[PDB]
Amino acid sequence: YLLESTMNEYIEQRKPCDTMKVGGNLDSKGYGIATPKGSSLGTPVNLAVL
Amino acid sequence: YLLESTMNEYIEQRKPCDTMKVGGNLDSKGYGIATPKGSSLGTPVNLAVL
Amino acid sequence: ADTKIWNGMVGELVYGKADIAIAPLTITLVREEVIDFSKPFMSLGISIMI
Repeated sequence: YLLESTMNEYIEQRKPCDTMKVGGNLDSKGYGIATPKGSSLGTPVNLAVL
Repeated sequence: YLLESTMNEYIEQRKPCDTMKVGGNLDSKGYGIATPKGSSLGTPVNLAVL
Repeated sequence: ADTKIWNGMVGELVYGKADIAIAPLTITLVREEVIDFSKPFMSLGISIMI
């Protein structure tokens, strides 16, 4: 099964302790807080993340 | 010696062959064209990169 | 530190002695402030070489 890096860690940290990660990151995407087009909250929250 | 990933990957395929990429990525960084602030070329570059 | 001089490829680019810089250069926060960038070429990370 394929999934993201951080999701693969947290299942491994829970305690049935039966899942391991092999290999490394196949790529590097990113998580971000998203607002639609025309949302005036997008630019203040973008600076709030920073 | 910690360094860039694909720079570390190139020496591993080049044939002195005594080098090894271990683990995986430890960060995420970007290779972007440095343009002047308010570039004369950047906005044509930004789509032509994409 | 203590003098704030852009040394190498950014020494040509921030100080205006060159226009475009096609290079494996990292977009960082203090890099982003002085001069504009393009999109990342590829996604990478810090890698250990032994």
